[PDB]
Amino acid sequence: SKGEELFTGVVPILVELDGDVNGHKFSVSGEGEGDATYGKLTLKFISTTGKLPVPWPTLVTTLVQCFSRYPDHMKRHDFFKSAMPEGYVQERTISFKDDGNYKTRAEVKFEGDTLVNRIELKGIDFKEDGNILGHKLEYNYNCRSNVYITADKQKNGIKANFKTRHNIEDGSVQLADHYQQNTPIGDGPVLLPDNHYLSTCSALSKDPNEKRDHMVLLEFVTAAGITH
Ligand SMILES: [Mg+2]
Ligand SMILES: [Mg+2]
Repeated sequence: SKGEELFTGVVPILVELDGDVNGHKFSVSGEGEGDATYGKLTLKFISTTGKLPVPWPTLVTTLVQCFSRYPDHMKRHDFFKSAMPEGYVQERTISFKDDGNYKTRAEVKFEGDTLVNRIELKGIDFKEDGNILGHKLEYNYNCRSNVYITADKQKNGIKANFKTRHNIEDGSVQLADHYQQNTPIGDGPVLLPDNHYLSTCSALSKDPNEKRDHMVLLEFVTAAGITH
């Protein structure tokens, strides 16, 4: 695709999220860069308004799959880059087992040379002393996640499903079921993929000199499931 050519080098990234979970309002700003040649993302996020009412790890999937490494033989299946620079809408429902749900709507597009992810997140039906509002999740991430992608010809886009599992401080796990839909913003042709998945590994850390509430993310993502 034409859009693929925008990703051959390192690209700056900005992320801006506005959130409301059970009436608790918050905002997150992120900066970093992506290098799709290596499927590599480095991002630092800061919580900028009200006290973060949910654990950082539960926001990782919401806070730019255009930076996935698609192997050369799978390039014709990369919807995400093909929609650029005009971008795509990405919507999810994230269902936390035995707890509430996030509904997210994001637009991912270029603003000049910079790849931007603007997100609205709404969370409802969370339990007061559940794992999420109770802040009972460890600050870490389990690898790898498989993001299963299929074409949605009717909306000229894609759908995806996947499960993530967040470690609870007692040694148990909190399941998050994700359902995802992406549709192009522009009028150029986009690539409609054969079934495949993104193999993703995230690692969370803290900046020792940062006193604001924050998250540092290093992430590697590679498309797979189709043989050459
Ligand atoms: Mg700012
Ligand atoms: Mg109600």
